[PDB]
Amino acid sequence: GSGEADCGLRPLFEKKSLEDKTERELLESYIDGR
Amino acid sequence: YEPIPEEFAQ
Amino acid sequence: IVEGSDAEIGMSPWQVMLFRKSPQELLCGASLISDRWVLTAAHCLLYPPWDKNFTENDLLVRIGKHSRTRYERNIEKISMLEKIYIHPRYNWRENLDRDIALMKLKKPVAFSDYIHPVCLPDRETAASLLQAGYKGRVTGWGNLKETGQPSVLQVVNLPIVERPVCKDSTRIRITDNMFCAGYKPDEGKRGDACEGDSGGPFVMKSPFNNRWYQMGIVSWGEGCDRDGKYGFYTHVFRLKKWIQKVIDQF
Ligand SMILES: N=C(N)c1ccc(CNC(=O)C2(NC(=O)[C@@H](CC3CCCCC3)NCC(=O)O)CCCC2)cn1
Repeated sequence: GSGEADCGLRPLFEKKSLEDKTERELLESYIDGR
Repeated sequence: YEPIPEEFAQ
Repeated sequence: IVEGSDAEIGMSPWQVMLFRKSPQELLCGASLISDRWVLTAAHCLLYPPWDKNFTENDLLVRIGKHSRTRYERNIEKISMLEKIYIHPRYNWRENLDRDIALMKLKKPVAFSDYIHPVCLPDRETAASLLQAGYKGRVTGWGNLKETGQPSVLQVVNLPIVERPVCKDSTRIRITDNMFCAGYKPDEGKRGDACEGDSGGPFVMKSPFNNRWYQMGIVSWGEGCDRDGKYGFYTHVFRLKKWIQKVIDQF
């Protein structure tokens, strides 16, 4: 949508369902922790 | 910095 | 980047390096938001206090990089600028309010495994993620200490800070088009952006659709990674309308 289809989806990660070393620290903070 | 090729200097 | 670590290959396919033609040196970070536009901080191109006023034919854009000083043949792509656009109300005189600029590339760039665009936020995404405590990621080839450089692209994850705390940490008048981030002195961890990271992207991964969105741009700070001090970023969503404007006009 607001940002062409495909934007934000990295070829070497999201596109192959692979996580990078620290992206989880980010998602875990989206509720209460930090 | 390593020099970049000339064809890119416009 | 201070107290960060080496980014892994293809970790930030939208990271852009603003490169000076003469002398050949690093200028700023920036980001790819489409195949023809890169976003950056206005102070990277214009800042009268230091006589800095760059034009299109003064710089080069290097996309798909990892190494800071090597010409990564076959991987990185070098593009020329067709036109630069500074926000008409960019305030370099007082507090760097509206520190933002758009750059139109001479030719559309071809995407790859190392070159891909980041997403721009919408009202909903910004409202969900732009909250105190929520961490974001900054990347750049900037300095590692306030007062050597990195060999490879650096990256840190920092938490967004409450507006009040941001205001009480500086004498600089803070506006709505800004937001600060960093760990507090008692939080144990640390890290921050620094000289040379300017223009770089502050991104967050949406837990709703799995995409990465650029919420901020590395704008300014007082020193680098000092206790009680935080890095400030240009609030991308607040300036989103100026962005769309510039894009459909040119
Ligand atoms: N998160 C950080 N710690 C951080 C530090 C440095 C930078 C890069 N940008 C700069 O250095 C610029 N200057 C600065 O940050 C200034 C503070 C500015 C506040 C707004 C009005 C002008 C002065 N601090 C220098 C320092 O005390 O060092 C130069 C032109 C304007 C920005 C980006 N982020």
